[PDB]
Amino acid sequence: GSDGDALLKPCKLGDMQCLSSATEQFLEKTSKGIPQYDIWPIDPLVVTSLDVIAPSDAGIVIRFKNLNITGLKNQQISDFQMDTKAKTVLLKTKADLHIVGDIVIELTEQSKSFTGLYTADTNVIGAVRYGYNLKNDDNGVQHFEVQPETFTCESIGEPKITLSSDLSSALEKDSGNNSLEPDMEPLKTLRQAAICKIAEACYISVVHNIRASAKILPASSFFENLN
Ligand SMILES: COC(=O)/C=C(\C)CC/C=C(\C)CC[C@H]1OC1(C)C
Repeated sequence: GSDGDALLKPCKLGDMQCLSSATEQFLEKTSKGIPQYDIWPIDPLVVTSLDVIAPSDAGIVIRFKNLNITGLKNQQISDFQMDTKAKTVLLKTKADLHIVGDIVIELTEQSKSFTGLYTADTNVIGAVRYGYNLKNDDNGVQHFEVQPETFTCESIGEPKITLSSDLSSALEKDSGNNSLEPDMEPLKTLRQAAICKIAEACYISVVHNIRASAKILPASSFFENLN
């Protein structure tokens, strides 16, 4: 990652150009993850495993493994709302996410299981709501209180699903589509629950990074003035 000449800087409130630029840059640096700042990587982002249930029949269970998600550290903030009167910050991010890893299709109703490769590429637009407060740490420095954020999926643009020739063929042949339909289920979840779930997993990493960082730097570090 050829990005180490910057990580975080003071921005003005209401400036979607400064704030957004900060989240993009900071995320870009932490994208590699560094144990020196208690920051985990998120680009590329590998998932040792990712289970997801399908409401289609409450029996289809898709368990992904070693999922490679790239194209997030360079995301773009779609919207953001900062309220001091309520100390709340709701901002949504959108960017082309590329997932590449394993996928296990365990049918509880059909009493079967499958394993293959899963490759998806599409834009993921999700909204996150988290509170923000200002309190002096145990040293006397006004730190930044990062409340528990909340994931809120919005859209996924054009979900481009791409399963291995063995898996994709095993599904289309198991359902009778012969072309594995996108909205035929469990495929429906492979583009909805899959994308959404993945986004959440990554959101936890990015959030944690900022949390630990706020412990090393004050609030002013993020905004030129928050009081
Ligand atoms: C999802 O993106 C962010 O949280 C980052 C933004 C809006 C730009 C940089 C500013 C912060 C991380 C400060 C937000 C506030 O939650 C604290 C306490 C970190």
